[PDB]
Amino acid sequence: TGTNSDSDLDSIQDEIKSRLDEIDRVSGQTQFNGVNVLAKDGSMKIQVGA
Amino acid sequence: TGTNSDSDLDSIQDEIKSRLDEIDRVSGQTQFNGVNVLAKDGSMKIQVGA
Repeated sequence: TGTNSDSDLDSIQDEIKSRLDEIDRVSGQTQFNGVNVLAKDGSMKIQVGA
Repeated sequence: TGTNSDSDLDSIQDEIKSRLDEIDRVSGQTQFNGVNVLAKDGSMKIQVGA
């Protein structure tokens, strides 16, 4: 919306930056049993047939 | 507005001085569990992860 002032648009920008940093952090930090899941493009393989 | 007399400016100055002193007070004081939160410019660090 074009009605808000830039002084208040800056706060929305800071909130957006904070949420983007959270996206980065949760993408980089979460790992299951010593192996990451969102930091690589590799494919897992689950032996299910003996 | 300039309609106020100097005597009234003295009273309003006393009031704003008291307000500023209270601001300094609440600034220096108001710790949380032994550690102050508004007297030091550093960054507090908290971890979430194993």
